[PDB]
Amino acid sequence: KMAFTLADRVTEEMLADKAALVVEVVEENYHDAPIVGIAVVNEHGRFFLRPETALADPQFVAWLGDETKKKSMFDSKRAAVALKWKGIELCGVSFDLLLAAYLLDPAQGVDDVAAAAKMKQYEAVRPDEAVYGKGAKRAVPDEPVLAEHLVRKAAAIWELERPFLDELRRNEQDRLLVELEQPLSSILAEMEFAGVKVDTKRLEQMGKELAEQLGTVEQRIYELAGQEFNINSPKQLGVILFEKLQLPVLKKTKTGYSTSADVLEKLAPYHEIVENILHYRQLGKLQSTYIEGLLKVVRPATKKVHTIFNQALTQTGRLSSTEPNLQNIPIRLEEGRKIRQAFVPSESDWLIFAADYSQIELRVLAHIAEDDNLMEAFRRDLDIHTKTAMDIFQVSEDEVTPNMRRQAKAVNFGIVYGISDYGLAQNLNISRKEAAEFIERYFESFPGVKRYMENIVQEAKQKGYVTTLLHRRRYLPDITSRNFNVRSFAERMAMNTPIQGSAADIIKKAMIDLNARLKEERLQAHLLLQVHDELILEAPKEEMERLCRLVPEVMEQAVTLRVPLKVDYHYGSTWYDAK
DNA sequence: GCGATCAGCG
DNA sequence: ACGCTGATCGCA
Ligand SMILES: [Ca+2]
Repeated sequence: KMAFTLADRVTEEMLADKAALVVEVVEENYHDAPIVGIAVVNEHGRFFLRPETALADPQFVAWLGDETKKKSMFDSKRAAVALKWKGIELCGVSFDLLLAAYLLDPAQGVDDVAAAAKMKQYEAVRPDEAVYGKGAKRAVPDEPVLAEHLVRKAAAIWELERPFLDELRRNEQDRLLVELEQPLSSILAEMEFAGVKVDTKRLEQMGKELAEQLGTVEQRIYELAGQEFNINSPKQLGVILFEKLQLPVLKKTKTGYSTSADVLEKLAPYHEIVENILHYRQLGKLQSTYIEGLLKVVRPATKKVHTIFNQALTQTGRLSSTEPNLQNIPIRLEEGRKIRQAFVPSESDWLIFAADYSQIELRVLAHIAEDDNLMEAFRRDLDIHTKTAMDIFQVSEDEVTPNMRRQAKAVNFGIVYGISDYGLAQNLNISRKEAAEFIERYFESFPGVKRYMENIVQEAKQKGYVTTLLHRRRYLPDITSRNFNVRSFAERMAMNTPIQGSAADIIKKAMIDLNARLKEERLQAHLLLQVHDELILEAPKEEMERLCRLVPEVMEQAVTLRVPLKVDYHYGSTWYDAK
């Protein structure tokens, strides 16, 4: 039905200075994936190009790389990274419909052009699932069907830029889109394509030793149970723990007994088997997720892994990382933390450099709540996580172990995000009356934080949503629910989303400023990863001293709050050693 | 496919 | 009965 030119070659009217562009990559993981077709829509008409001709045409390649030739797209990072794997640079992306829809409403779950278009009553385009199919039936349709679908997606983007930009402007989000999310998308594309080199010899050797240790722990388990059984079957595990050994039942799931790590730690005084089970799960988690799982996604020729940073997924404005997830590599236990020895620089005589914001969300909270005592604490550069551990465990600063500080950390965030006295009691193995009175003492020291929690909930009720410092938005319809439990979850979102989301705004701006500064200084240093409030770079070892001065300062000056921001940083031969 | 579990970030 | 995630695994 929709008219377009099925081109056999590239003509000049296809190369206008504004166009909607579709560069179609059907595989979910777009690294090194086929480009199946290209569509262009501009003032001169609608065009479909086969990639084998468009991407070898020197005028089309120059047009793609000309930043003054402006393109509107959906998920331009998918396109940009797929084009890098074809050796082609995409520049000039001035509107991204995926990122525009994400800002307007992250809960929509927009995953293709049709779902974005539906937000503005535009329905002249089919969902990608209807054209390609689902699961094992996924297939590229034949050329006529493929080309009409790509042209319809391009025409939708063409028509939708203005009504999306208009609503972004009304929401105070247009500069958020155009100066933050869209430049960040090109930086993530570079990070994803650079990848992270992995020491596969050391990883495989760890995997060998691990399997030997797994079998040993597994036999002490069978010997402590007096019998063999399946350690990962809840049924058989419940029989050993709760019927055979007759341990107390502290917690049930919807399917039966709970055996989560918090339950098993509480059972450790009763029987030695439960701590062996914990060691066994931890060893097994490393093997399946961080050894085997990681080797499966290493590209063998370069020994690099290439994550995908989902930039339009989380409800707070955070990124997520997938296949592999490089944002949850073990660190807390020494056995798992050794995994990070396998992440190495991509050139000899380069180093890994890591920089991290200190107590980022509490500094953001101090600023947003304008709490006098919390603002003073950070103006003194106090370590609030350590101070809370001193108070909890009634020890001195010199005696705070890494674990107590990590514990107190869950206490600080738990309290400001609405933990109940019950929840706090369970978390610390203390009484519920002592839990409630600790919480009341905590808000007596920080009355501005308490006022803020009450006020933000009220504002969410009035407005129907909450916002972050850079005007990211999250709608909270459940805030006025008749159901107490549904309303309560919404109130804790109203307490947490402005703080976590503002911390996400800040590090994103820091990344944009960092990239610009590295380029102005003509350094080879470049970002590899973001881990929510941490940035990880690699660079020639001769740039490290300049990075020690440049990176902390760029991150600390990304925004100006009522308290200082503070950055810790380390560098070394591996990711393990950058700490 | 989902729920439980557990790895990270706060 | 703090929040935000992704990968794995058994299936009660
Ligand atoms: Ca931090």
